[PDB]
Amino acid sequence: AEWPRKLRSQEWYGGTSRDVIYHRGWLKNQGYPHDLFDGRPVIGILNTWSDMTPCNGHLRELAEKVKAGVWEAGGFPLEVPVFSASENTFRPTAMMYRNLAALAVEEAIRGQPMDGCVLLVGCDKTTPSLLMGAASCDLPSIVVTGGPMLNGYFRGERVGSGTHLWKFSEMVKAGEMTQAEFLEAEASMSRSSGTCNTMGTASTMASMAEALGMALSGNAAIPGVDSRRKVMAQLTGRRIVQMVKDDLKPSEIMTKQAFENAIRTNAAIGGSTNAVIHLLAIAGRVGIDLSLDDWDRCGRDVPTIVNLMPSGKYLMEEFFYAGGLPVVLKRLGEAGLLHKDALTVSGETVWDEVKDVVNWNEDVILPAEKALTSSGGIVVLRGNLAPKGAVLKPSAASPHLLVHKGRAVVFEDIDDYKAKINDDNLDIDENCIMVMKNCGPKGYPGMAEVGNMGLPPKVLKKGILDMVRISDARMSGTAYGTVVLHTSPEAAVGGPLAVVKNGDMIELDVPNRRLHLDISDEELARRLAEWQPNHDLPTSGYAFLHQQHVEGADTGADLDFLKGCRGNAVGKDSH
Amino acid sequence: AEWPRKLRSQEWYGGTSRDVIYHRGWLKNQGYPHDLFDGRPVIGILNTWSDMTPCNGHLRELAEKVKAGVWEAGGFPLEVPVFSASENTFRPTAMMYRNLAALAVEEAIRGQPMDGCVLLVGCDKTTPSLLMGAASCDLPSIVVTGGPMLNGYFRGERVGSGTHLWKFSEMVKAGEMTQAEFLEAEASMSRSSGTCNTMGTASTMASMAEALGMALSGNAAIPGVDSRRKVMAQLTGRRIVQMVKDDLKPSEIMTKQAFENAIRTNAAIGGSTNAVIHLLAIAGRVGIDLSLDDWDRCGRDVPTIVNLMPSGKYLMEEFFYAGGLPVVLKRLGEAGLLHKDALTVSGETVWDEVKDVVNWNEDVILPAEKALTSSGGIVVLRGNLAPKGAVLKPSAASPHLLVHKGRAVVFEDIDDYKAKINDDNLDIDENCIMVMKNCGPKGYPGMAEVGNMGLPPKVLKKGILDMVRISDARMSGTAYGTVVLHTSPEAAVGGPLAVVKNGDMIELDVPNRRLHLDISDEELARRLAEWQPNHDLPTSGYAFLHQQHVEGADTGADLDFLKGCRGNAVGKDSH
Amino acid sequence: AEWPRKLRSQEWYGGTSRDVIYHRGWLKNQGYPHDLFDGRPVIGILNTWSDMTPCNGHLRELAEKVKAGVWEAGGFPLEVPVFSASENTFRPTAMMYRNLAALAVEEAIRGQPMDGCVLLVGCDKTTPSLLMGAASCDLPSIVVTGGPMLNGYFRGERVGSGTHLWKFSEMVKAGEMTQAEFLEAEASMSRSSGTCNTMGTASTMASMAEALGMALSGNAAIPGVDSRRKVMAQLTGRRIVQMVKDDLKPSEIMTKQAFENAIRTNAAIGGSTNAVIHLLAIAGRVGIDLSLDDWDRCGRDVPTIVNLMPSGKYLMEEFFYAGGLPVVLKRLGEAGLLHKDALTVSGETVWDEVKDVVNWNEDVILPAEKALTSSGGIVVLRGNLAPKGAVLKPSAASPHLLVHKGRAVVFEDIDDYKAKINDDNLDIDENCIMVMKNCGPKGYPGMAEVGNMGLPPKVLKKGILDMVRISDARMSGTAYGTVVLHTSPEAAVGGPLAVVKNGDMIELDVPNRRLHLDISDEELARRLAEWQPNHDLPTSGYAFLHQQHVEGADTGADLDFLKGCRGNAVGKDSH
Repeated sequence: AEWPRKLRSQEWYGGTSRDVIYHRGWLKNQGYPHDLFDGRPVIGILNTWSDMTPCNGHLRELAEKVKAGVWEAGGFPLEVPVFSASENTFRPTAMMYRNLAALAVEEAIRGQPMDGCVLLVGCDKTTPSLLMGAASCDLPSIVVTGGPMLNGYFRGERVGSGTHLWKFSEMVKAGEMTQAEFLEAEASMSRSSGTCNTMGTASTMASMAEALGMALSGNAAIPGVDSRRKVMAQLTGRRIVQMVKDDLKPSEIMTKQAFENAIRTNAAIGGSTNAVIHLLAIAGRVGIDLSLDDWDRCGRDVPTIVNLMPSGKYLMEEFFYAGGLPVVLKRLGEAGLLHKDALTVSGETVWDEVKDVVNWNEDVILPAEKALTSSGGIVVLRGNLAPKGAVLKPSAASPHLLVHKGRAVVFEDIDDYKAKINDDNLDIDENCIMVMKNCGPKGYPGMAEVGNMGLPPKVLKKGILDMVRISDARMSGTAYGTVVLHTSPEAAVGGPLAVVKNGDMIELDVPNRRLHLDISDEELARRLAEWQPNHDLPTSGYAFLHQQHVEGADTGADLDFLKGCRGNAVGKDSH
Repeated sequence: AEWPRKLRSQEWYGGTSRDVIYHRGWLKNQGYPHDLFDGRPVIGILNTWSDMTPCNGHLRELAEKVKAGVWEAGGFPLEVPVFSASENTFRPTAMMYRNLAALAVEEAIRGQPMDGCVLLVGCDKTTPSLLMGAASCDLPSIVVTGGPMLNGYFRGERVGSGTHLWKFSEMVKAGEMTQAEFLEAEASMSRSSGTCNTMGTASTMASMAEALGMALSGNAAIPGVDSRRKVMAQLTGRRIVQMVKDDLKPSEIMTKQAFENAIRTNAAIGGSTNAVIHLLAIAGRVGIDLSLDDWDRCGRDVPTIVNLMPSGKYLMEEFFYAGGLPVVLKRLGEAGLLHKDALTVSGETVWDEVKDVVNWNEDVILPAEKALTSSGGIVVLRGNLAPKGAVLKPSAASPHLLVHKGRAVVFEDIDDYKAKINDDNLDIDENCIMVMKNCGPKGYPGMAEVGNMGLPPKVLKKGILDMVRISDARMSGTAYGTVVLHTSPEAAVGGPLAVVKNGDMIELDVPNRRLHLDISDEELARRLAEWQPNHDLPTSGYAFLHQQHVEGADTGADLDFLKGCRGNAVGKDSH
Repeated sequence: AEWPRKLRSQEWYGGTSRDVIYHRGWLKNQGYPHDLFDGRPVIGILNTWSDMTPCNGHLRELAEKVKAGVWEAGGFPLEVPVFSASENTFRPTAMMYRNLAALAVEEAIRGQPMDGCVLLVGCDKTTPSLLMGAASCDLPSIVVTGGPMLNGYFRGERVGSGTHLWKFSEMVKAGEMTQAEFLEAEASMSRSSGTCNTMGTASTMASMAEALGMALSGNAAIPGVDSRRKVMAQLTGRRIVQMVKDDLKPSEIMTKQAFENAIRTNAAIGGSTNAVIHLLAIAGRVGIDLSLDDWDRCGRDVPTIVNLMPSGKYLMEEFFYAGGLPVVLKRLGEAGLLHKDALTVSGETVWDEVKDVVNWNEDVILPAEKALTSSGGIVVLRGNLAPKGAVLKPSAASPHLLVHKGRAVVFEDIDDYKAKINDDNLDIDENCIMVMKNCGPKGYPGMAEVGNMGLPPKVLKKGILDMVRISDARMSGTAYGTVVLHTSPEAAVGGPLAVVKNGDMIELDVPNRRLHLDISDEELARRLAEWQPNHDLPTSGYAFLHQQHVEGADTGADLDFLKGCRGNAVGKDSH
């Protein structure tokens, strides 16, 4: 657009109206000079900091750096704290509140006088929610990631916050670790401010925001306690004042090329399984028809070149010294797998920003021939047990179980699981297939991170660490093993997964992308008619709003009345 | 109950197991000693501070005082920012987002491991929302009002925040003031951190939070920049620890009698018309049968003894030095208009706290004989034109217009107001009735503060600043005049207000509580079945959800699915 | 003593009377409840934080943890910023202002109503100064070291803060590196908040503060950005309350034995040559007869078992994960080189705290056989050239140059160095001795870090990075080489170092402790009585006061009128 011009904040603060004197003089009570209401870009800094949100604990001092950058560039920074959904404190799960934060963030952008937004994000659900709310207003926006934690060291051993949680949870069931060790290692597993140090959900979405071009280059892997995270914060504050002037909207950046670049960036790093839902949700808010097919198309024939847990061996620290994500984006461009013309928040193309970077560690960002998997893209398993969709993370999955077929052990609820697994009075062998239902959106409710079902000790005691597992739930970004997620439609909405009976047989074949229940179509309609809903239904509250209006994980698990871009039209005067 | 006991927080941080090590160890990365997770109460400090809400600017500093007060009593203080909506920024109105805040404040209390809540409020819409949320969970809660601003002096003369905005707006249209003299005062009205220095919407709801017992005694009047507000916050942090141990829930405090004292106290202080809605809406979250009839009942024959603007002369400073609210409540106990037995968050009763207080200024807290107005309680006007209800502020109205009967001059919407009222040609005089429609919870939308309609400049120049104004909207607590408000139900829902037309006559009676449109009920009932809404409604978003599940002023303008205390019952585990 | 009792703070805030109401009521304006002045200990939190001292940048955040730790133990925390001098900013040197800080830190403890002191230190000159001040008052005190930086990685290779600055400076003069490759590393060396990540001047003095017992156990090694530094600070705030009640003064802790463990521990860690001066200077403020002879005595035949730079290989991170200082002190107790009886601020003994600790990395905390150097204690070299003293760092020197004897090449002042050393023509080879004068406490002035003289580029290009360097100055704890330092007394005070001239030969012997200039004592004693200072001295200011009352390295470079504990005896009342 053409600068100078009248910005949307001048409806509040510009003029000599009675309503303007009401809005301007009220903000002046905080000690702002008169010329800050002259039309210069007002920048809202959306901070998800909270003491109940420890992966955002350092985000408050980062807001100070953003403000300085906005001051230097001639803007007007204002800090706006928003709903902070974190999976390490919320219950039943932080996922049921992701759209609530997206709803709250949206109304906090449209109703308050801000011309541009800085998204201070960090934890799992912080990044997508603020991207859902900001994309629905289409104001110039930019992302500042909090950063990962430092490497957890326990007795001279590298420990990943998240992956080593499950790994030690089995070594006490299989009989190789005292719960004291599982407790003495608690204080050393998480020892800095930031999110997980594995390629978990927060580390994945931090990379997704950069591959989408919504964050400055290199924002993904800078540790939260690193100095260059504070430099990134102040330079982001400088630029958002320009993005408001040049009118650089999320619609102009998050294009179909950007969403595709993110899907391929997800395979190269071993991205979390949750990156599918969140990218599908953000797409619906912008206007891009991203189908779940686009994940299995762009994800295939793309190797995982990043050697980080859970799929690998190192943590987010070594990923940053090797060069970070810009090295991964160059390696995609070197293989003809990158939209080199995708515009970024910097005004440059994604290629122009990463074409001249160096890989400082080939043991971390591996060469292509030494990748963890020749095609580690998240696969989609269309079939009859999951007609709408089902996903699997191949990089962490066992190679021989990807083609497997066994006897179904069934759990109706998570309490069914959490009662029979520990009981040594069940027919369960290493070649079985655990199946849980009623854990999707409406099921759990909210869809929880319980897809990584723990194996029984009688299987773990032998020395077996992976079994095929199917659920309509999710799992942590730090999880591993052969696990099928997003089994849509879920059980608690009338899906074939709800009528899975014990003893039955399931076929798993990743190559042809088929998860099939070898049962005649005639026996479905009789199974699918004696099914009566079982999940806990809420009578009122926000759970009622979620329940009646949440969509399916094959479409982003959004809220049906929230999908799309509503715009940032300045509302009518408050007086 | 029995202390010691296991609180709801220990469901997160209690003992061993994998889920707890994921919860406790993830929070330890913010530098917390091990013993803080033993079982001592975890106190969530809900802070509505925001750079965008300047009536709350000093609350970060207040939060650190509450933190110190929780460390001293052996607690665990944690700050959790919540959604902040204030009338001085949000558009179209901050009332449309009141339920959104109550929605988020509810779900942040239930999902997160807080044993007790501290409600850091200040602005107009922050006191009810955090009560509509904390009561819907009924967890131990306490209020720390931010504080009002200092008195604004303009050229040596006293000036009220907001009150002198509607007073200088009309003085400009009457030729008695220049817009340039209005601009010069813009920076001298609001000169400290806090809310309006009158008995406005934010000063009223701070008083109710004390007459309801939901805050400490002597809490609604201390200026936000006074040092004794920081003492109030630090001691309010000590009490909530013992409150959690003793399980001092809002249901044990906000009784029908606790509300009864507030409705009467709203008369004695000259409170706003928005305390009606907010007390009606808050009542549902506690499960109490409040009503517009309970307001007229308990409010009738109670005089306003506080001489603050807009009803009187002085500002909130003089009120504080005069003694504050403890004098006004003691004035109602020595007069037999107060339930002295009601319990407060302090562990003592209302009378036990307001017993030995002195009135250090009879010019401010006036005695019975010199009282401002005979019957100062907010009145409720039943009638054919408002069968669901309508309210009026008696202490600020003109006594010669309470029983007026004149021509009706109609404005279809707010745009039909702000286009004709400043025309030289308009069939309106000093005796006409100003009626405006489509300004309710579904019409504006959000029920805005546009009730105090500015008179025609041709009527102001004669020398009169009061005409009967009838609207279905709200108006600020700083507003004045013979304006009947909350005309439930609004126009776009088929209320009989929608059928009024130019030339008609309206009866207004206050001691009889009769708001009457005298036409043939035939002519009425025809216009009802013949009227149609204008269509053009939102098809998605929160503005869509509001248009569907919201209600009317007679109830509390709440969302229908949100009433009722849903309890602090933890859901199920996250993993 | 007997708790409860009246502490020195009650002389200010005790009881009634006019002086007290002036003291107590004047502090209440910051929002403090009444009961905090009853008698509970007032804890002054001396914070050396400054935007100018980046090795202390995170101390404000640390101060708030100490505050929380004092509120919990029923104390009264108050933050008092003090003078901060760090080598990375001050000119001509931060040592010239060390006594100035100790002067101000002393007078802020005596004059102000603090019962106990918390010493928030971090940078090089902040640990001794706040000990030289807190001991001169001998009020209950405790140390909270800020913490070292994270390991800096440059192109995948490890890099030491400061150590790789003297290593890349010489590699540039030897043609083995470019100044542009030196500039690129500037931002990858220091990337977190803290001091040098080597065993530098600030990491050494943090270790001494723990071997002296003046800090909690496991306090010198935690990285400043590690979460467990915030736990260390919060618990250090609880202890000082009980420390004040029990009257646990530094005189009861910093015994001759407590110093004796530190002097030996300085060997085991590979400590700096500046721990000598700072322990010598600190000793006077406690009233203990330390000496350069006590250093050679207790340091002789103690090996450096810590493999950190500049003496070894790794950085301070590996030291922390290896176990830290508790392993190094336990290694001296199981070897019979430690007074296990010494008391610490924890209420337990050194052995009681370092008893059950594990060495999680024998490659870092090396065993006796693989130890770095045989006798690693700092040596003291008596002789005709240095009758008052001279020190050497054995673990960093070249073993083939400890017994060198070659030609002396003299530089009159530092300007006479930085003008000839980079000339193609200079009569110096690999066997000459580099001697530089006028760089002591009165010569430079301030005794700067210029001992590690950069070799001539014509000698570096042969492939040798070590030549015998003799100077009366200091050098950083990150420095390396066969450099004899602290050549007391300096030149401008008539030390025999002032008479050395080109062509002369110097004997250096370390196992015999002989630094010898072999000329006719006639030729010596003549040059003494014939030499004159250059005049041109300051005529006013603090640089004048320094030139008069300062001393030499053999004593502690203190101001003469400053030695001795003057007690916490309150003066007389202010009114």
